[PDB]
Amino acid sequence: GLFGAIAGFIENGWEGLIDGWYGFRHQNAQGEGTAADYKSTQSAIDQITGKLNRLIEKTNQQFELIDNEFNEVEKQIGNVINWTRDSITEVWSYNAELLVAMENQHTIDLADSEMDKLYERVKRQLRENAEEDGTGCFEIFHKCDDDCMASIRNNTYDHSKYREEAMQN
Amino acid sequence: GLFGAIAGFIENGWEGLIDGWYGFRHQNAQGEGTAADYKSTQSAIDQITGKLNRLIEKTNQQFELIDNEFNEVEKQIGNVINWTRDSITEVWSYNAELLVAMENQHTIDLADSEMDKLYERVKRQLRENAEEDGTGCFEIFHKCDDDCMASIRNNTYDHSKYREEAMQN
Amino acid sequence: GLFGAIAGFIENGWEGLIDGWYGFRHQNAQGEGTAADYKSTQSAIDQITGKLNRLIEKTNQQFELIDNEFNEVEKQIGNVINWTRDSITEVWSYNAELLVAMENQHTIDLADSEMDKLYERVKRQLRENAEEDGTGCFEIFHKCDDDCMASIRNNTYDHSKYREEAMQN
Amino acid sequence: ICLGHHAVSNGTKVNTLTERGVEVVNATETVERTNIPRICSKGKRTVDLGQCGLLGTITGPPQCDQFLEFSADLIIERREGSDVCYPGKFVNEEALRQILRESGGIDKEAMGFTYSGIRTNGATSACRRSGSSFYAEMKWLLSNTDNAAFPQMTKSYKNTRKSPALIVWGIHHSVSTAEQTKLYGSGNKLVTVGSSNYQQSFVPSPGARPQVNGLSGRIDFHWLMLNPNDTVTFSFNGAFIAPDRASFLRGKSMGIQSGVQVDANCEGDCYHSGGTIISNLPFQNIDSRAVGKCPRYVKQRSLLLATGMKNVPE
Amino acid sequence: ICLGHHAVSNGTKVNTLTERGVEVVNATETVERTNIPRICSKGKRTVDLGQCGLLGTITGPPQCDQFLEFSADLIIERREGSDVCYPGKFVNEEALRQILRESGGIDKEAMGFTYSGIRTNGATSACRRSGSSFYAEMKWLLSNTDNAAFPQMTKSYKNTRKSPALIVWGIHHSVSTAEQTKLYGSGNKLVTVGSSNYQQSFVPSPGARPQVNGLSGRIDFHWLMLNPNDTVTFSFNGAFIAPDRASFLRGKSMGIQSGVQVDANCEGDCYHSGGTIISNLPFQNIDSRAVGKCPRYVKQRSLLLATGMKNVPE
Amino acid sequence: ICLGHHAVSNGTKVNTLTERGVEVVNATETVERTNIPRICSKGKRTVDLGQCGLLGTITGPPQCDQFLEFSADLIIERREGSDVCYPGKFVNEEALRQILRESGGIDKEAMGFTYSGIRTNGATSACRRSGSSFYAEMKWLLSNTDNAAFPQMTKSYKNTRKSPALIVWGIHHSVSTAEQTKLYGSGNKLVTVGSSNYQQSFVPSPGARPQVNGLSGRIDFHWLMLNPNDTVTFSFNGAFIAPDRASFLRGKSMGIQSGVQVDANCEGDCYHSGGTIISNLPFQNIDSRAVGKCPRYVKQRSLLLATGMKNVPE
Ligand SMILES: CC(=O)N[C@H]1[C@H]([C@H](O)[C@H](O)CO)O[C@@](OC[C@H]2O[C@@H](O)[C@H](O)[C@@H](O)[C@H]2O)(C(=O)O)C[C@@H]1O
Ligand SMILES: CC(=O)N[C@H]1[C@H]([C@H](O)[C@H](O)CO)O[C@@](OC[C@H]2O[C@@H](O)[C@H](O)[C@@H](O)[C@H]2O)(C(=O)O)C[C@@H]1O
Ligand SMILES: CC(=O)N[C@H]1[C@H]([C@H](O)[C@H](O)CO)O[C@@](OC[C@H]2O[C@@H](O)[C@H](O)[C@@H](O)[C@H]2O)(C(=O)O)C[C@@H]1O
Ligand SMILES: *[C@@H]1O[C@H](CO)[C@@H](O)[C@H](O)[C@H]1NC(C)=O
Ligand SMILES: *[C@@H]1O[C@H](CO)[C@@H](O)[C@H](O)[C@H]1NC(C)=O
Ligand SMILES: *[C@@H]1O[C@H](CO)[C@@H](O)[C@H](O)[C@H]1NC(C)=O
Ligand SMILES: *[C@@H]1O[C@H](CO)[C@@H](O)[C@H](O)[C@H]1NC(C)=O
Ligand SMILES: *[C@@H]1O[C@H](CO)[C@@H](O)[C@H](O)[C@H]1NC(C)=O
Ligand SMILES: *[C@@H]1O[C@H](CO)[C@@H](O)[C@H](O)[C@H]1NC(C)=O
Ligand SMILES: *[C@@H]1O[C@H](CO)[C@@H](O)[C@H](O)[C@H]1NC(C)=O
Ligand SMILES: *[C@@H]1O[C@H](CO)[C@@H](O)[C@H](O)[C@H]1NC(C)=O
Ligand SMILES: *[C@@H]1O[C@H](CO)[C@@H](O)[C@H](O)[C@H]1NC(C)=O
Repeated sequence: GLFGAIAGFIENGWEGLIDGWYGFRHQNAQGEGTAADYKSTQSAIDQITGKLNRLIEKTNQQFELIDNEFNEVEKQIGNVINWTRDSITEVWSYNAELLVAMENQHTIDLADSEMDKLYERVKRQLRENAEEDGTGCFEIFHKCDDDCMASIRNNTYDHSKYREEAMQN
Repeated sequence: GLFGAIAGFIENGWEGLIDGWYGFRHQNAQGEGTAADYKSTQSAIDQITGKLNRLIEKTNQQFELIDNEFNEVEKQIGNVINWTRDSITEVWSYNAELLVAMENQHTIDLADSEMDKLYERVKRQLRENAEEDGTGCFEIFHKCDDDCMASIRNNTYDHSKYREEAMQN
Repeated sequence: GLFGAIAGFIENGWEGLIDGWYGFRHQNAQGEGTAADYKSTQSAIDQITGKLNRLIEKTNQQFELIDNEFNEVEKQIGNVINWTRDSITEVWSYNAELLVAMENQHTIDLADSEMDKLYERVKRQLRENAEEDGTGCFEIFHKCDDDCMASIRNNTYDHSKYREEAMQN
Repeated sequence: ICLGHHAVSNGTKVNTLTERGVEVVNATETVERTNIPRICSKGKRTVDLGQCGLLGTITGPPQCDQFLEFSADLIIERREGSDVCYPGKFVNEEALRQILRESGGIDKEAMGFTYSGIRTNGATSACRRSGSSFYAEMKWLLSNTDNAAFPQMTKSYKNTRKSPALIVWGIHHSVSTAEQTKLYGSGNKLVTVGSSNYQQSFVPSPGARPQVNGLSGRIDFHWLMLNPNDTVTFSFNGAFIAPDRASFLRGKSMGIQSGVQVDANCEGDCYHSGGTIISNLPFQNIDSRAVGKCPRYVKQRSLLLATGMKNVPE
Repeated sequence: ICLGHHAVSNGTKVNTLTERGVEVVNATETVERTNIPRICSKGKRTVDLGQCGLLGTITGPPQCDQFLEFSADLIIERREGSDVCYPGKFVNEEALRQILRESGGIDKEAMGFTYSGIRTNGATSACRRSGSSFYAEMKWLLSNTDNAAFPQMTKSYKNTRKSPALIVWGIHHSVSTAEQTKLYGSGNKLVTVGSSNYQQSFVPSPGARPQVNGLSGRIDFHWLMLNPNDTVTFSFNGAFIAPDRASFLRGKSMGIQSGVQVDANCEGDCYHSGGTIISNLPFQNIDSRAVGKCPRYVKQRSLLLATGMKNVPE
Repeated sequence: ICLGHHAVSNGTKVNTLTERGVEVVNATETVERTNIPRICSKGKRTVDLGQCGLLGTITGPPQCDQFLEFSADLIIERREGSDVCYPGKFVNEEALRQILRESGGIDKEAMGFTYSGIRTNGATSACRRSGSSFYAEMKWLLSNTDNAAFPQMTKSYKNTRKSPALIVWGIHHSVSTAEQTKLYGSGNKLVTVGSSNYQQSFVPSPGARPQVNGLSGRIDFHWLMLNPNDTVTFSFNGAFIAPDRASFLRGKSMGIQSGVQVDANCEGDCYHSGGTIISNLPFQNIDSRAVGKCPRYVKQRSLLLATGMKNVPE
């Protein structure tokens, strides 16, 4: 990964997050929780989708036979033809392999990128009212109830109205 | 964007920053301000400029006619020629489209990258004497006067000589 | 650099770190130190190595002569052949130059990336017990002895057992 | 609060710039391997030549009688097809085939040659219709009686059309020098031909060939394209197979060679001998000689494109 | 303190790996569409053949009289050009054209054939100079009197130069078998030719052709390249057009076909029929048959390269 | 605690997407410039034709006597090689060369022609063995006595094998029309040839050529491939060089042209005239006409790939 997360200071993924790609998991008083961020999961999906539609591509360039499979053309012109054809095959096999590798690298990195964007944005919601665990978890110094959790997730958590309390702690 | 800024935890750009690409805008006592960072704006400009000079490129490879537009060559050799020519066109149309897309993606990401470098460097100038707003703005807890602003911009702001005062606050 | 480090808020490299690519240098009481992180240095090495093995590549595509160097083939078919050959050369010279440039850009950025991963992970080991100098150095507010250094390097430094002491300071 | 990403128990391995066989959450194929073993011809005027060889549509052996004036978007040649009833072949044959494959079909026009002082109704057991017959669009010109001389004749045809006329004639090579005389008289027989574009001439070559169709005689078939308002002259003295009708091209088509069936229930633009490549994928590992509108042929059997993030299970 | 980036009210849309029509601050074109409708020839020795056909410079019809020994970096063929005064054509013509296009021009050398017991001054109304004339570099060899025999002659020419000699001869095809005899006598007329590299031979083909220039006779033109110190033999008995001078290539040039004017006020290396592509851009959508030093031809009309960041207005 | 990366006093400059000549810690070459000036043939059945020309292995001039039935994975042609003892050449020669280069060698088979009423032992001082000889695989068919007539003969050969038979015959072009008669009698001499695939015919062309090997006569060499169970007929009346043995291809090989030595101490698959390109690198700037299994030819002399980070010294 190019952005350090997703294998990662985050040590692994959750085979239970069947609801999305990226998500929040919280431990507090009222039990246990795990949700999905849509806006992150969507931006990544829409970016990957963009690649797909770009590569699943139709030529409008028609090609005809210059060869004959029932009655072989003259050897010399035949050999030039095959030589040419093979040359073009080399070029396309090369292009194809590179394209896919290049794309897979970038696909992976932007997936890593999106995680880091999510994290580094939650971190900014919770100024001094929390500190970094380092495994992608946030230690809360004012015991957020489940409503205080959804305040973070839905991106409305208050930036000062838990502050000096959580600052004391 | 690959680096999370520029649309972005920064929610938009400034159609007034006609002085550069990246810049500082400050609200304090003495009124209002908006300037441009040269070193950031320049590094990006010089990188984009590098791409330009690399792609605006001259072949020294001469090609001659193998075809005739006034008196058509023999059909068979003609069809091989066109077949070849069309094949090469497919390859170049492909190369061109990919090259430009690949480059535009990277151009955009490095533009996003440069912003993040700027931010994350100012943030380091202002250790505990300030905290992160989260929209690319920095809340100052010691009311920097305009001279204290230019101290940040020109990269000379003091890392401790506003400290415990701003720490109190 | 795409990740802002390595020329960089880190202003230069160490011509003495002959032990690895990335490393720790510490100033404390007991003298002076400089070591190498293996896991970072290795991940980068293994990634660069991966590129190498991918590009150092063998075709199993045989090509034969369609030309004659002792007794020139007929001019027309000769000119088509050369025209074709030259066209393919243009394509490969282009592919080669682009491939290498693209790869060098990415090689460099992932090298920059790995540094940032290292830093931003040490920073997370030292929560409030230290703060950022901004040149890639960490100011310690509890005077780590050499054993406390190796605690960081070997990734075992304690996240709270120097805390309120270093917090006082 | 803790955050993370999804994962699965079984990932798909892909290749990257740096790494080989890294597991991602989801992947999708990029190379088409699936062939449909039929000529998907839905929506297209198709002509399946069957036993009629492409070149035969111009000259007219019995197997081509229902193809003398065909019209098509898609032309299919079949291995069983033959261009010929009386043994012979076309000089510059494949060029002509390529022309006919994209002609969109042909249209025939009488050239209006009339004959004075020769025979005109040559036939053979190789060309079976009523009984013994000949090429429908051609005329086997003899000498009036079982020996005789051949009068040095001169026919001409002007292309009165806005499109180039496909002219075809034939040269007859008899088994013997005796046979050549029994058909056209003794002597060196000469055929000369010219346009505003064309300069050539022909002499026969009597001699024993292998028995094909039962016969050791051959027929040379020759052809040229007469531009609009240009004129063609035929100077000759025997051993000559004369064009009756000239051919004109209808428009535009694609020609393939195939051994599979036509299917008007599936649509496709990428064809090869074994059928039709229907695909959205940019590449294919089925047939490098595929024609029409095709994904690029590549050597690789498979190239997986990542559609998800790295898969990391616990 | 707050930071940000610039933006504009109107951005330029580009395409990326993932996204189609994203707006950036600034962009720049990458495909050249702008043609200059002239042959930009500034600084180059240019020869505009006009009515003289390229191949005619070797044989010498009247329209080529001022081009028998030209010298050029850039050779322009014109649709109005003709290779011929007396109707005929070149066997293997386009190969020869390609040779002459990059010859850098030609230099002529007398081959020094002398004749004993024939005529030598054949002419026609198709080749107008004084009155009736012929190809300047050629000689129309007859039989001494209005009928006669032709003596089986043998001329030879040795290439005494360090460069290959372009040898051209002609074969005459008369309207009749009568005319052939009135020029060279009765009989089968044979022309044989050999080098250390070359093996061929030729017989005429008298017969009526269409009237071109007023004439139904044709002339076959044939050619070969004599290597240094190699020797060429001409064995013949009539119907022969003899080379007077041999040609030598000067160096190096480029040849184009165009219908536009020359302009010595603009410079360019990329040429097509409609003019000159002056550009720094790596690609062009103007003419795929462009020659010289050109950006690559591509199918796309436009491909915008981003020269700025994403444009985000408020 | 402070962290950093390594650096060196001297870096290697590379090129990136954005920057030209940036210094990295380490780099490695990607274009092969190093040639080994030998034909690395370790492990391969090699045939170095030396003075024997490839085409000569089929007909049999004295210099090819030890190559009439060779077997190879790798065939080397040498500039000194000659296809011929008696002056002449092959019609469609390079096609045949390409065939023989990948034949894996040849295998000879008597065609079993017998002769009745002619001569059969033609020879020359150009083909030196005992004294005067001829092509080993061919037979120079004369007329019984120093003048005579030639009986219109008809030989045939059926390919009884599962592989195509390489048939070669010759046409003799004498110095004079006198000489032609002294060998085969007066008259127009005709050679006709046919298969289930082939239609052609040949007439000689007597006349003086330049003296090559001491001789002004030439021999035309012609060839065709007889498919399994197909049959070839030879109708002729003189000036004929008859095949004695037919040739069959052994399997598969590669053919090169080189002026360097063979070396069985080094292995390689990429060959050119100057030797062998042994390399793992994806590209090469040595020879664009290199054959076998080669890195791609490119124009650039060098293209450095970064194997380390940016080099930043203090
Ligand atoms: C117009 C004409 O002459 N038709 C003849 C034809 C020609 O003479 C011949 O094809 C030219 O070479 O010959 C045909 O009969 C030939 C037939 O004769 C038998 O005796 C023999 O056994 C067979 O092998 C075969 O050669 C023909 O039918 O084509 C007759 C035809 O009327
Ligand atoms: C050297 C020579 O014989 N020049 C003749 C030339 C040749 O005979 C002819 O080109 C060979 O085929 O013939 C020319 O006059 C022919 C002229 O005759 C008129 O009667 C007729 O009406 C015209 O159509 C035309 O054929 C010629 O000028 O080229 C005469 C020339 O002197
Ligand atoms: C089968 C046969 O006829 N062999 C002859 C051969 C042929 O006649 C000739 O190659 C066909 O064109 O001629 C050879 O001798 C010719 C020899 O004669 C000298 O007088 C002359 O000075 C030489 O230049 C040369 O032409 C030959 O050896 O090939 C003789 C051979 O026996
Ligand atoms: C050309 O390639 C085809 C397969 O694509 C092969 O079967 C054929 O033999 C080749 N042509 C020649 C001249 O052998
Ligand atoms: C080759 O391509 C040109 C246009 O580039 C086209 O006009 C021409 O018809 C083609 N050649 C043949 C054989 O038709
Ligand atoms: C083809 O290219 C070679 C060099 O690769 C050159 O020497 C040769 O002259 C070219 N062919 C022709 C027709 O000149
Ligand atoms: C896997 O990839 C394909 C890509 O076309 C997609 O259709 C499918 O939704 C994906 N499967 C899952 C589980 O997302
Ligand atoms: C052919 O002749 C007719 C009648 O003179 C004329 O209308 C037409 O333009 C001519 N075509 C050409 C191109 O010569
Ligand atoms: C837009 O792009 C072009 C690229 O060549 C550049 O010349 C120009 O300066 C740019 N315009 C602005 C407003 O920067
Ligand atoms: C041609 O002959 C001259 C004089 O003998 C000689 O100087 C020159 O080397 C010869 N050229 C060749 C290559 O045969
Ligand atoms: C420099 O690069 C090459 C790449 O093959 C490598 O073998 C070598 O170890 C490198 N040198 C150093 C000092 O690492
Ligand atoms: C050739 O003939 C033999 C014997 O009849 C037979 O076994 C073989 O199949 C034939 N080959 C072909 C393909 O005609």
